[PDB]
Amino acid sequence: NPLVYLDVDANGKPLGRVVLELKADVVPKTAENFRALCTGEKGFGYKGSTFHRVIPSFMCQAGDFTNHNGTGGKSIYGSRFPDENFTLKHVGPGVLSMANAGPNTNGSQFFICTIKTDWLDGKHVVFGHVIEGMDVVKKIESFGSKSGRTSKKIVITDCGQLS
Repeated sequence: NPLVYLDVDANGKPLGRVVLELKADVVPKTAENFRALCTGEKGFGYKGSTFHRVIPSFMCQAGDFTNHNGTGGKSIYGSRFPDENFTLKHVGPGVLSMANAGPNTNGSQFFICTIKTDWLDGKHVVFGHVIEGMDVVKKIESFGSKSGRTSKKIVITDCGQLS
């Protein structure tokens, strides 16, 4: 399975690196979309964009590199893409899953859970998990709020593929 990284800062101060394993063995199409958006190999992707909605005891959401507010993004497939499967569950902190606006509306937005979000099982496609840097995710979470507005600007300053 591919390993990818997000290097994250808050108001220009590095928080550290999040390493994500992408479950290409279970959701290859969804994993590949995220992988390519981390490398930027199609000319666009996550680098320089933000965690735009962060809610403590819920999740940290990112990937809206077009509108920066939870309405945008772009997949590698030329359109919103179907939910590949709902095999993997939102079992706990560190789960990596696709944001959406209903069934079969995957783009580029994604989230990292900070709790078991079992009420999202069967609604959002889980496709990976944090293997290093959960403490960075907890730091991101600490800048969240009830509304999801962040108290510092949380930026993916670099991202890419490790292996």
